[PDB]
Amino acid sequence: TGAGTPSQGKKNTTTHTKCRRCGEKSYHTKKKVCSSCGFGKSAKRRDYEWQSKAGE
Amino acid sequence: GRRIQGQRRGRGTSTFRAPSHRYKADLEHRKVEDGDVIAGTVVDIEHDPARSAPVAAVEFEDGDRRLILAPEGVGVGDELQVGVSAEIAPGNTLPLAEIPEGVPVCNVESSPGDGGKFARASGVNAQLLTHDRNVAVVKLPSGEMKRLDPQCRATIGVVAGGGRTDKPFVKAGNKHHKMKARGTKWPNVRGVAMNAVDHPFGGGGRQHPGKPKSISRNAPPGRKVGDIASKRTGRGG
Amino acid sequence: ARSAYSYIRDAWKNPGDGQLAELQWQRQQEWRNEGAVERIERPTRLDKARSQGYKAKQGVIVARVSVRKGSARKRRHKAGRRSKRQGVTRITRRKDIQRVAEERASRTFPNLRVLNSYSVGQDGRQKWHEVILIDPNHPAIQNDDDLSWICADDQADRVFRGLTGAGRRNRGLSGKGKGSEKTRPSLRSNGGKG
Amino acid sequence: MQMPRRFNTYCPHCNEHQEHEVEKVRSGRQTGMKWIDRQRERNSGIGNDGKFSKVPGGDKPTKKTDLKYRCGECGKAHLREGWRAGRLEFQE
RNA sequence: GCUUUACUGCAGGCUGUCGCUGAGGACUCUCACUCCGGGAGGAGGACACCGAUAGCCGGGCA
RNA sequence: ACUCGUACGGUCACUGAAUCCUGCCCAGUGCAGGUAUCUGAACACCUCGUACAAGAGGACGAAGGACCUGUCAACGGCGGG
RNA sequence: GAAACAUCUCAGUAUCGGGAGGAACAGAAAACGCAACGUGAUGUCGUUAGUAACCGCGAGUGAACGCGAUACAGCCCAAAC
Ligand SMILES: [Cl-]
Ligand SMILES: [Cl-]
Ligand SMILES: [Cl-]
Ligand SMILES: [Cl-]
Ligand SMILES: [K+]
Ligand SMILES: [Mg+2]
Ligand SMILES: [Mg+2]
Ligand SMILES: [Mg+2]
Ligand SMILES: [Mg+2]
Ligand SMILES: [Mg+2]
Ligand SMILES: [Mg+2]
Ligand SMILES: [Mg+2]
Ligand SMILES: [Mg+2]
Ligand SMILES: [Mg+2]
Ligand SMILES: [Mg+2]
Ligand SMILES: [Mg+2]
Ligand SMILES: [Mg+2]
Ligand SMILES: [Mg+2]
Ligand SMILES: [Mg+2]
Ligand SMILES: [Mg+2]
Ligand SMILES: [Mg+2]
Ligand SMILES: [Mg+2]
Ligand code: NA
Ligand code: NA
Ligand code: NA
Ligand code: NA
Ligand code: NA
Ligand code: NA
Ligand code: NA
Ligand code: NA
Ligand SMILES: [Sr+2]
Ligand SMILES: [Sr+2]
Ligand SMILES: [Sr+2]
Ligand SMILES: [Sr+2]
Ligand SMILES: [Sr+2]
Ligand SMILES: [Sr+2]
Ligand SMILES: [Sr+2]
Ligand SMILES: [Sr+2]
Ligand SMILES: [Sr+2]
Ligand SMILES: [Sr+2]
Ligand SMILES: [Sr+2]
Ligand SMILES: [Sr+2]
Ligand SMILES: [Sr+2]
Repeated sequence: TGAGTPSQGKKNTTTHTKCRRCGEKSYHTKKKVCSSCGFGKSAKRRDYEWQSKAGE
Repeated sequence: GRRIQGQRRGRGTSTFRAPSHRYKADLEHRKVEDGDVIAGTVVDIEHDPARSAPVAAVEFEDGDRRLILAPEGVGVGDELQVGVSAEIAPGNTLPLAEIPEGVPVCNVESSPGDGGKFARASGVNAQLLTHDRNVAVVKLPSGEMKRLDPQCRATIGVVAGGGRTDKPFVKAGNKHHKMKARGTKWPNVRGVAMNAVDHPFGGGGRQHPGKPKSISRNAPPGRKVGDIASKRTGRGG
Repeated sequence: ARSAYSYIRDAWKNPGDGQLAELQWQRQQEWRNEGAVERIERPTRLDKARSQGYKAKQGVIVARVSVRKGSARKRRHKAGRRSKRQGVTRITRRKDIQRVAEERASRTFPNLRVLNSYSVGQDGRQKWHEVILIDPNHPAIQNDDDLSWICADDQADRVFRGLTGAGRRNRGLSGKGKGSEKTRPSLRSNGGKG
Repeated sequence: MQMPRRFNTYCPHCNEHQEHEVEKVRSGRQTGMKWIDRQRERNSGIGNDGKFSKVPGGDKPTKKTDLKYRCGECGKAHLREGWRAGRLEFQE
């Protein structure tokens, strides 16, 4: 079986969904954690300094 | 390189864990204050998935249903006594002090009141030899003279299910089934058949170990493979 | 004449001698079986507590904190590091055990502010420090001409910013002259070379 | 080669010719208090120490003469330029 | 990326020493501390664990 | 974690059903045991040094090594004349 | 970067953990040490200066006192009784 086109057919699982906190389609319904804002993981909002260039 | 199989083990992942949720009971001795007036009737004889030997279901005088390690010859209806002045019958639990010398014993305790540590596998037994006011010398199944406290409880008789090791597995499938019930990753790929990155014995154009197999005791995990601190190797000499 | 306080002080000069030696051997047995942060009604060292700012008033709390002994509890590098940055064993942290104690205390009490702390001994594996904490919201303090300074908005979370005496001493701020070129006004202003 | 123990030569101190005694320069023991000793203690930490991680080099097939020329009268010695000698033995 | 008796180091193991740590070159004890016991209490015991330092081994890793 | 496990166990390796068998070598390397003697760090201790300190030397000496022994179904070896 | 590279350098930089404010931090000498019959809390700016100091004494790294400015402000406990 090829890792390409024939392995794409099995992809019917729902993981990333609309988040209650930030509104982005990043709430992993199996992990109960948001990959965008960190909802489910932290009380604080997920922000990182590398999301922008060092001197910006 | 990459961490070896023995290192992946300690992480305690699903593959390396024992199917605990499928295990029946943690076979320990009953906690009596003093006296002897604790006896029970054997209701059933069950199979223990954890040790492949049989386990006896007993109901006590005070109405306690608990599984106990089954010795040889113990059946349904039989009465077993637990306590200090218990009857010296096969299947009864009483401290090593009360048990006479030259009598085969099983489920021996290390520290008095722990519930039994030694001689628990199929058909094995510990031999009680010397008596004192201080020490009770018990000869464990390995042939080692273990000096124990006389207050350590023990069940009389050999463990049931003897001679299991006598008949071969014959086929790989039978091993498969046995191993699916234990805390062991199976099958075993030889290190010599792996890549250099994966094991100290991996690599080469032909399959042979790199350095000698006898490794030092002080070797770090990742290097401690082959013959660990071997006093000698081989059959001859 | 000598104060009664001066006797508690003189006893703590040598905590391994006299009546205090027996008192510590006994008290530590109970302390080892206590928590990480334990609020206590009265300070073990009254002189030191009062000297540091403690008053037997409302909203003045004292707590004993036990922190582990030794160097850094550090993980080895999982990536490429030059010989210099390959250390694990001999690395020590830049904050002293007293400061780790003060911080653990202030977190157990999110409303209170750290006034000061002092050592109350150690065994072979842990160190004990008692921390004086103050309630900035209690009127018993908002009216105290000696402790009301701690009620100011800019004194909020003061321990975490190193504004404690143990903080300022660890930041190399003790000396006013030679040796304090890279410490004053702050470590961060001097490019972290203190 | 052979070298005389005592011989007449120039003394740069006395400003005239006198009898000199030739002695091989014995290695004077180290105090361990010089600046380089303090730098070894200071600059050595975790990992490589740079120059303090280096081990002493090899030898030349033949070493030069390391001698002391001791004056017979004033008792003050002087150093001279050495010459390559496989072995240097003294006469008397 | 990989190897090793390449160079240099880093974990880890072993070992001495100092702290915890106490009473009377071999020994006794019990009170810290450890473990077993639901508990009473039992085993062990100034050792072990832990913190520190030193010597050896140390492609397990950089 | 192994482990609701305890040597008829389970960990670490090698060989690869059955059948007939599996010789010789422990010098090197490895592992392990022993060791009169030698070598072996720091602390404490002694000498010198310094009104103190740096420092130099000595005494004792752990593991380890030297040395001896065991071991090849341990790495491996089994030739020239 | 050092024309390799280990100390060094990149750099206490990137990045990470915790936290405050409208500004933060510092701050009224157990200071300085143009050694004085002198200065007089603290930041900052200009300079002192690529000076002193560091450094496979290689590549590189790098202050301060003082001075001229800005702005100025000095106080509270613990204890004695
Ligand atoms: Cl098996
Ligand atoms: Cl605070
Ligand atoms: Cl010469
Ligand atoms: Cl001046
Ligand atoms: K580098
Ligand atoms: Mg059990
Ligand atoms: Mg088998
Ligand atoms: Mg399985
Ligand atoms: Mg296999
Ligand atoms: Mg392959
Ligand atoms: Mg490897
Ligand atoms: Mg093969
Ligand atoms: Mg092979
Ligand atoms: Mg590099
Ligand atoms: Mg600033
Ligand atoms: Mg326990
Ligand atoms: Mg490598
Ligand atoms: Mg095959
Ligand atoms: Mg380069
Ligand atoms: Mg160069
Ligand atoms: Mg720099
Ligand atoms: Mg200055
Ligand atoms: Na707080
Ligand atoms: Na510094
Ligand atoms: Na230095
Ligand atoms: Na590659
Ligand atoms: Na051999
Ligand atoms: Na270059
Ligand atoms: Na290169
Ligand atoms: Na350098
Ligand atoms: Sr699927
Ligand atoms: Sr979470
Ligand atoms: Sr963030
Ligand atoms: Sr139990
Ligand atoms: Sr048990
Ligand atoms: Sr190989
Ligand atoms: Sr043989
Ligand atoms: Sr706050
Ligand atoms: Sr240094
Ligand atoms: Sr070093
Ligand atoms: Sr040469
Ligand atoms: Sr050998
Ligand atoms: Sr002023």
